[PDB]
Amino acid sequence: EMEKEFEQIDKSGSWAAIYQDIRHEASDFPCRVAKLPKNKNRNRYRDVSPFDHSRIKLHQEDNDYINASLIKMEEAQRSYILTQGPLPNTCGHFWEMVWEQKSRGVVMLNRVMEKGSLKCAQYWPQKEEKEMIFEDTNLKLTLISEDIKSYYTVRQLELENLTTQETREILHFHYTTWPDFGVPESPASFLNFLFKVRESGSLSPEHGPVVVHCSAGIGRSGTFCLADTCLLLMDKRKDPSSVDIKKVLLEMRKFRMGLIQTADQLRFSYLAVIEGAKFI
Ligand SMILES: [Mg+2]
Repeated sequence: EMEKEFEQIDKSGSWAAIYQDIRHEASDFPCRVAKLPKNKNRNRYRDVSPFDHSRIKLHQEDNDYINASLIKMEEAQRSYILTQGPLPNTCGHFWEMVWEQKSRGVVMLNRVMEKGSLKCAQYWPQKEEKEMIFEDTNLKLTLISEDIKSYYTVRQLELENLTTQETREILHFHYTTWPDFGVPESPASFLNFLFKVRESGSLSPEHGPVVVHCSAGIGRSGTFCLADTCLLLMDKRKDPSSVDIKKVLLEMRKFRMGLIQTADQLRFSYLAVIEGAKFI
């Protein structure tokens, strides 16, 4: 049981040391495209960049850059795109990526404002009758419906490629109750949220990869993908107790840097996987 590992780390007060060792073991790959001067305004944070090998490329000759990475989990047979929260000038790029990658779902794990600062642009329309047009990427986006619950909001959006007039329905799953500081006390509502995303078909292989973000696209987004993958692997393997969350995290870190940003996020991820395993 990773629960016995969990209790052991708790009693010995070693979360910080376990987390720092993951930081030390983590892959280091170049982010040369990200660091090009012409892309400075396409990155929110100077210390959060997509690796070149796993970056999502926009299908355009001018500038193909977006701060987004494909995390491809072979054994679990799950793929996720992790990205930063859109910036005022990269909302058109964001929706272009969603279109070109054939994503069905977008998972948002932050509020537009937290700690009194803007953590991303308002990249989706708040009213049915006030649609958004992204002129740079020739896309139209329309709020079709919105269902606000206590811990999350799910929206249906229609995305139209104005060039070909094709439309698609995108589901927007917005977790709205992650605290400004720290992690949630109990993983129950986060797990419920994950199950709602799963139930929608947004994580399924008949669609492109789900797009997941918070402000930077590594902390809470890492937590979401790490929990999902670990739980899938416990369902798939002959020996479920062989699923090692540290090894999965390190594997995911081959595709995007810095996934899980604090020791508290690590502890929380353990908690989510443990409680989620017991529910299943
Ligand atoms: Mg109205």
